[PDB]
Amino acid sequence: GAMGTPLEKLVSRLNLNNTEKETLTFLTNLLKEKLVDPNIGLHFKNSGGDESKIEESVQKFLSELKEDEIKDLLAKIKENKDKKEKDPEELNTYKSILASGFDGIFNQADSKTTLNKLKDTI
Repeated sequence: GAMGTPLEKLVSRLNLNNTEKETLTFLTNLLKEKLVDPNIGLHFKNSGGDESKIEESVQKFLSELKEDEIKDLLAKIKENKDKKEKDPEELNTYKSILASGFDGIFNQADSKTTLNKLKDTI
């Protein structure tokens, strides 16, 4: 598919640091990892099933949020990640839950309604 990660243009105006970007990268990469499973990307697969659909969704998701809520989200994911990455299997489940929650966006779900899922995972 055609895509050049357009979200990175607005990510720049959000002013994210290494701590934020790593979490965002982690998020996006776990999506491209778990959403390819119809059990996890139920909406993803049935909305398109394209890697770039993720690259669009994350963008449209965060675009309708607050800059400080993006920080809020990433900080939440980060700390959970960082405490669960101590255990690869535990982190794996976490990544799975994250993706299965973000998957809602592909079903015309609101960005905040889907955000609360991610920010309220652990």
